[PDB]
Amino acid sequence: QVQLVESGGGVVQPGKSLRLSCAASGFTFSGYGMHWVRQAPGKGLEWVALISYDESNKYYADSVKGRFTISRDNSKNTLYLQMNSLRAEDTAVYYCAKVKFYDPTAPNDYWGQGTLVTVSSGSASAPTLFPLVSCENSNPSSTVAVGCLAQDFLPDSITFSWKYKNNSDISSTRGFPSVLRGGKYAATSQVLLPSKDVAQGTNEHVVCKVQHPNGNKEKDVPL
Amino acid sequence: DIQMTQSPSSLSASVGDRVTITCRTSQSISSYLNWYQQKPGKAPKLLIYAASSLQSGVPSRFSGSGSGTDFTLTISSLQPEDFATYYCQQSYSAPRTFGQGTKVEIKRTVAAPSVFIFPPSDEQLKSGTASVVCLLNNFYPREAKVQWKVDNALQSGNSQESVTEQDSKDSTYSLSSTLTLSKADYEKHKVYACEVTHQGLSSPVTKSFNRGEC
Repeated sequence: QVQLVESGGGVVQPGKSLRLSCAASGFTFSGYGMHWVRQAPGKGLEWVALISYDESNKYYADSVKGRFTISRDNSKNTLYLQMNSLRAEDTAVYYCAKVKFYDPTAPNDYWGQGTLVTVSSGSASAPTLFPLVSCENSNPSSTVAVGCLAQDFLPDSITFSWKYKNNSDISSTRGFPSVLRGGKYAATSQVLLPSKDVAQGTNEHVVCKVQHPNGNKEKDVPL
Repeated sequence: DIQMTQSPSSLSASVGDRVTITCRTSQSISSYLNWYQQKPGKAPKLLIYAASSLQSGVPSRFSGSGSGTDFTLTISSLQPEDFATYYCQQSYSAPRTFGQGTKVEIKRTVAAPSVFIFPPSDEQLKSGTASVVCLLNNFYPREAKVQWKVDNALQSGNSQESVTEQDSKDSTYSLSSTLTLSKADYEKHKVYACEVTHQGLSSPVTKSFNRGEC
C-alpha cells in the first residue's frame, strides 16, 4: 500500500539546522505533488510547504519562508525538508503528505507517521525522578495515592512503569501529559492502591520507572 | 491568509447520535474545503474533499456540504470509531489553512473529581525546587478549574496543568496541576491550597496542607 516514512527528527537547539526525509513507496512518487504539514504538541495541524511533481512549483508557509527549503529526489522516491534557523516555535511532529490528484486544490490523501522535531535551548537529558507522597497519607479513601514526578527531561519521550516491592506490575497507574517547564519537560504518574488494610503492611514501597532515550531511571515511592 | 473557524471546539455525543461540525472561512474558498479525521497518536485521514466528495473507503455516514464560507460535516450516526478530532482545511489558496479542530468525545454521566494534594519530596527540596502537585481523578466533563492558593493568596503563572485523554474504560478525564516554587519561596509559606471547582461539585473542594505537618 501507499507508505510514507519520515525521518531526520531529533533534539536541536535554536539557530541549528535539521534535514527531514520522507521515503515514499507504493505509488508513483514522481507523478504527485507532496506537502509537509506540522503539528505542534497538543495543537492543530499547520501547513509548512509543498512541491509539485515536476519540482517546478514550491510554496512555503510564511513562518518558514526563507528558513525551510523543500525538495525531492524522484529517482530515490524521497521528499526532503531542509530546516535552517530552527526556532523553539518549530517544535512539532512533521508529516509529509501526498496529494490525491493533479490539481492545486487536491486533498492530502495519504499521510506519513511523522517525526518529532524538538527545538529547545536546553540539552537533551534523562528525567530526574522524585517521589510524591500524600501529606499524612490518604486515610479517608479506599485507595492511597502515591505518585512519581519526572522532571527536567528532553525530548518529550518518557514512559512510566510501576512495579510493586515484590517486583510485579501495578495496574492502577495514571499517566499525565508532559508540561513544558522552561525548555525542559516534566510529567507525572500516579498509582491508586487499595487502602483497605493492604495499604502497606509488608510492601514498604513501590517502584516508579521511566523510559527515555537519554536514560531510563527509577525511584522508590514510600507507602 | 484564509482564517478557518471551526465550531464547536468539542462536542459530547453517544453512538447513534447525528453529529454536525461547522467550519467557516474568512473569505470564499468556493467549495474547496477538505475534512480530515485524526485520532490520538495517529496521522490525519482524508474523509471528504471538495466540500462534499467522499474519499475512497470513507463510510457513507459521513457527508459534507457548503460553499464559499460556510461548510459543515455531518456524521449521520456516530459509531465507536468516529470519536476523534476533525479538522477542516481550505485548499483554495496557498498557504493552506486548517481549522482548530473539533473533538468529538463520548457523552458520559457527570462525575465529581477525586482531588489529591502531594507536597514536594525532601530530596527535591534539598536540590532547590518545590513542586506541589494536585491530581484530580476520574471526573467528567473535562471542564475543571484548579486554583492554587498559597497562604490563601491566589497563584497564577507558576502552575501547569495536564489533562489526560478521555479514559477508554469510563469516559472520564484526570488532571494534574503542578505549582512550582523555589525552595526558598516554598519555605516562606505554610498553607498550600488546591481549590478545585467542577460542574459536579455543589461547592469548590479544596485540598491543602500546612508546610511541615506531614
